[PDB]
Amino acid sequence: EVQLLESGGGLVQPGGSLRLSCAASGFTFRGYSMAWVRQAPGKGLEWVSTISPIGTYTYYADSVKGRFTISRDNSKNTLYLQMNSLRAEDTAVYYCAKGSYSRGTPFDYWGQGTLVTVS
Amino acid sequence: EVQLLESGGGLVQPGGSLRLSCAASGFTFRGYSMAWVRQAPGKGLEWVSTISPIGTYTYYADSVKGRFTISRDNSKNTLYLQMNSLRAEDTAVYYCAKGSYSRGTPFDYWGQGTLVTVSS
Amino acid sequence: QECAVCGWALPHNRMQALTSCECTICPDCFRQHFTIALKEKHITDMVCPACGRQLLSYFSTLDIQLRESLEPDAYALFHKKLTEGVLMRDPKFLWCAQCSFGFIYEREQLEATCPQCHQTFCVRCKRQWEEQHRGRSCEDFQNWKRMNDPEYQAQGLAMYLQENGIDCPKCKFSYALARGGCMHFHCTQCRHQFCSGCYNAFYAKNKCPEPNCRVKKSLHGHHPRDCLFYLRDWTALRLQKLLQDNNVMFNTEPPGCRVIEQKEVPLRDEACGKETPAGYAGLCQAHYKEYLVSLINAHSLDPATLYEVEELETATERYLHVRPQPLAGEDPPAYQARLLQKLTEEVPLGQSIPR
Ligand SMILES: */C(=C\C(=O)c1c(F)cc(-c2cn[nH]c2)cc1F)c1cc(-c2cnn(C)c2)ccc1C(=O)O
Ligand SMILES: [Cl-]
Ligand SMILES: [Cl-]
Ligand SMILES: [Zn+2]
Ligand SMILES: [Zn+2]
Ligand SMILES: [Zn+2]
Ligand SMILES: [Zn+2]
Ligand SMILES: [Zn+2]
Ligand SMILES: [Zn+2]
Ligand SMILES: [Zn+2]
Ligand SMILES: [Zn+2]
Repeated sequence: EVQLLESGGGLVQPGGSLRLSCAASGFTFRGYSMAWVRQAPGKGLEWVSTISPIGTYTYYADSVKGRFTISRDNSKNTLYLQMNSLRAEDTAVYYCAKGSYSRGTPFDYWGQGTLVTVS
Repeated sequence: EVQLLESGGGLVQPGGSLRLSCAASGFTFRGYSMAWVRQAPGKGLEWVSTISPIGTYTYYADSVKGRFTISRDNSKNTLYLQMNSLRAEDTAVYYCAKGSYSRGTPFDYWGQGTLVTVSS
Repeated sequence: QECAVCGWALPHNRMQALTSCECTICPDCFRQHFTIALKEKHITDMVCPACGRQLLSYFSTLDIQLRESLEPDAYALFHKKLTEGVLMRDPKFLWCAQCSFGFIYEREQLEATCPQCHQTFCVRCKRQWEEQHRGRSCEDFQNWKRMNDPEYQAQGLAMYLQENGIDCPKCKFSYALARGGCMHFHCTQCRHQFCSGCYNAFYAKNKCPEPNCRVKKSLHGHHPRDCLFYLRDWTALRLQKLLQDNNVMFNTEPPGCRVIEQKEVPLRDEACGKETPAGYAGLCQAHYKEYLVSLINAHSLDPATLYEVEELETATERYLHVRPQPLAGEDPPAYQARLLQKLTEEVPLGQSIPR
């Protein structure tokens, strides 16, 4: 079955760097768009960025457009998210999502998530 | 603040039926879509179904089409999930979720979830 | 560069460029005008506050900017009046599969352009639009894409063996794996032990209910004569002879073994990597025989049609529990014909074998 395993989250002082991973399996990874979403404490889910199937197009939210960088490796079936200059409002649980071709949703699968805190 | 409470989970024999509920509050129920998602053992979240604000359109994941039926009663701010012909692969924690129109977020909040297991 | 209703001098990126008329409106005046149009006025009064502006897809484009510069309660009434006064139903909300942007789409065409990424996709299968899909069903289109994906055909028959899943007979969980060389399968979800070729149970010690079984104290199963458990011991040539005699085609050339197995880790995916001899369609020896047996099982070919007398006697003692004995006056053909006749009439093929 489909499985998304996030890793790389933890504690990091403001202005530091952090790189997240999301190992995917159970589907044709090279055929779907992938994305990252986050949920700050006591707030609603927020979209971060989305990458096209083979990686020609990347889309970012306005708050992370130049600070974050999304990338993927179809030969390794893993999605990456490079986070630079982390600010206090970046503390959230980070999920990797799998794009869907089914009517009614842009994503059909989310991972378990990794917690990220900034001091 | 948004609040969601699931109910109706339990242990089901293979092939049986079950109906889940969700009581919502803290927001205008009529103005948002509602969706069900589930967490299989060892997995994250799998989208199950989605219903339009007044129930005009109902969407389903391919693995539940014809077996699951989503419905809502805006008069009581309640979301329902009718589950028929339950198989072992349907064992998961089913979460109530409040929909959203924002980019990349088909839902912004989801509840505590109720456990549903199918015996072997 | 100034707001067309209040005159406030702001840069172009500090205002909202209204798509239908390109009259720049500051955020506050854009907000305050459209709520009172929703609060006290009607839906027809959602006209632009600056300029003057029956194709009412303008609501689909206005819904985007209204979602940004409006309160949630005011944005809820806009949806309420849109359905209670214009549509008589909820608006059709489409999510772009390539950029995850949601937008209202109420047009005639099957192709829909995303207002964000500007890529066109089919409204049914949500895949990117191509000239090939025009005039064809979505089922015909996505199969044309699979029939043109170089990485898909490069896997060869490995995709065919994985498409034939291993369904557990009691929990019905589907495993997209090949059977391989060993028939024993242990289901993670229900702890059931069964044969992956005939779906019969592997009975533990002293749990086999079959009569006249002489290995009741050992882990074993009972397989029909056309299960892979037995046909794996046939040579590839004899398996091909059963196919050729029924005009069933089979691959010998590719159209390490790339058949995906599962690697035990603290399960990872790992290729078979076994030697791929010539004439085995670039597969392993065990995986090529699995490929031939699946063709044999799909057409319900009877391997007893190639049995000789010794094989027919072994089959008679096994499935009928009677040691055959030749009758007076019979020659080897007649003795063989009688045993083959009784076997095919009393013992059917695999009743649970996937075909
Ligand atoms: C399969 C594993 C195994 O050791 C094995 C083979 F890979 C192949 C044969 C065989 C090929 N042609 N004739 C015989 C025999 C064989 F034993 C396997 C494993 C098990 C089993 C028992 N307990 N566990 C935990 C696994 C039972 C049967 C078979 C099998 O016959 O395929
Ligand atoms: Cl797939
Ligand atoms: Cl959709
Ligand atoms: Zn103004
Ligand atoms: Zn105007
Ligand atoms: Zn788009
Ligand atoms: Zn289509
Ligand atoms: Zn099972
Ligand atoms: Zn068998
Ligand atoms: Zn036995
Ligand atoms: Zn192989």
